[PDB]
Amino acid sequence: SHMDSTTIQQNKDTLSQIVVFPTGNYDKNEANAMVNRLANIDGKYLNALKQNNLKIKLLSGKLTDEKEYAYLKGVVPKGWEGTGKTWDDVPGLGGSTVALRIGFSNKGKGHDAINLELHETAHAIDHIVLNDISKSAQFKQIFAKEGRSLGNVNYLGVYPEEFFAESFAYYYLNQDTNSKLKSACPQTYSFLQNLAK
Ligand SMILES: [Zn+2]
Repeated sequence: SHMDSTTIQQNKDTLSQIVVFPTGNYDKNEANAMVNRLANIDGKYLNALKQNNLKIKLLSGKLTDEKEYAYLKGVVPKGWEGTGKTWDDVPGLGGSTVALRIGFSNKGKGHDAINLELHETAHAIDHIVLNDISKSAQFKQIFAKEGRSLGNVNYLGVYPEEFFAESFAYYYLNQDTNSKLKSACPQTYSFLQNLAK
């Protein structure tokens, strides 16, 4: 804990080669803050994303106003049936790509994650780096036991890919969320610790 500056330096170096900033207007300080939070992710994962030419696209407006996500206009996200909401209303996505609306990091800004950028980037790490580890037999057993223990039982507790992404965000956001994950989901915590060891 005496050389965190070096890990941040390396991870921000990596992120400067992954993050793409948008045309048009946004809060530059908040975009910088999002990158700073991403810099807590283990550098091995960040460098694996970089090798795969994954770009983390920060957006100045709605997700579906980007040409590459216009196919989601009017579409209801998985698990959002009955809400009257669509992807037009959702500030981030992760998987084969990552796209994130600047300013919408905190829980409740159109999404349910503890932190937008960490949750969405976790989806990309799951898919691109870890070969869909959230669907592995090992993770299935952990999810069967612990998958409701971050709440949102009808969403996180039903979709292992979402429980993986949310647990990853708790692990990496700050010391408080990291400790909360250890207490609530000890096997998931140990699983994530060992992946990065
Ligand atoms: Zn998600």
